[PDB]
Amino acid sequence: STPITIQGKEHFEGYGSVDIQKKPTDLGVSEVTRFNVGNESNGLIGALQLKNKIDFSKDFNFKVRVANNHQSNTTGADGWGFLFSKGNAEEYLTNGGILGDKGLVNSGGFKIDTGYIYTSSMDKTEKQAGQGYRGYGAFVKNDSSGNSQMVGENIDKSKTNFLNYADNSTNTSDGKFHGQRLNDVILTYVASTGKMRAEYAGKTWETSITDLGLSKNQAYNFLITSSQRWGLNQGINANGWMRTDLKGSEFTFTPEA
Ligand SMILES: [Ca+2]
Repeated sequence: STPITIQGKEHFEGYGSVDIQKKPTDLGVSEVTRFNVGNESNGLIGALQLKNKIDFSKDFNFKVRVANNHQSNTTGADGWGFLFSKGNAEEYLTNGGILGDKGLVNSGGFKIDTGYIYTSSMDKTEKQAGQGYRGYGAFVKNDSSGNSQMVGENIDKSKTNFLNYADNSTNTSDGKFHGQRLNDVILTYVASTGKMRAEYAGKTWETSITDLGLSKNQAYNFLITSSQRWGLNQGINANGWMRTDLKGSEFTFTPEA
């Protein structure tokens, strides 16, 4: 048992609709990994699989740098799904994750929801419908049937999952959250409590891994996932780029022995 602390795209295998974007002038870094490129009739689907499994007997702390597309919540990406599973990126490409109503079984994780999916009953309850980069953050469980259900709670004073995933700011160094700019998603797990917490957009959420359907005596794949209009056979209309800087991200955990 030795924790490792790692940074960089070389610790990930990319699968599906992912590439490198060199010198994104709108984001202020050397490069990002970019989700939701090209055009397909059944939409776009991508994952990064961390090359090591995570031992859930031990704590982890991740800091993932993500920028959401500056796009309406019906032409852009479905969101971010930070997903823990025994399932792997190839099965994710075929089966889906945590950004709709169905995906990979007995899995769970944290979503930044950036796409209003008219077929999604979850998007209705969370009032995602409307103009104005309307989104929400939540932990999601996929049960033994692959059905996606929100779990855990928002634990900010505000006690809502709603967040604006982008804005029209021309003053992005003003100290405030600009969701179209790179921002920290902090995912922290403490083995001795079973608590997983997500921090993003100044907001905080918490669940137990038992409420995610995961177990402390197991090692899991970790997938950074995105999808754009995936499964709506409405094709792709627009740029839906969901971009992450893996070099400026940092992952501390105990890999599977
Ligand atoms: Ca949604």
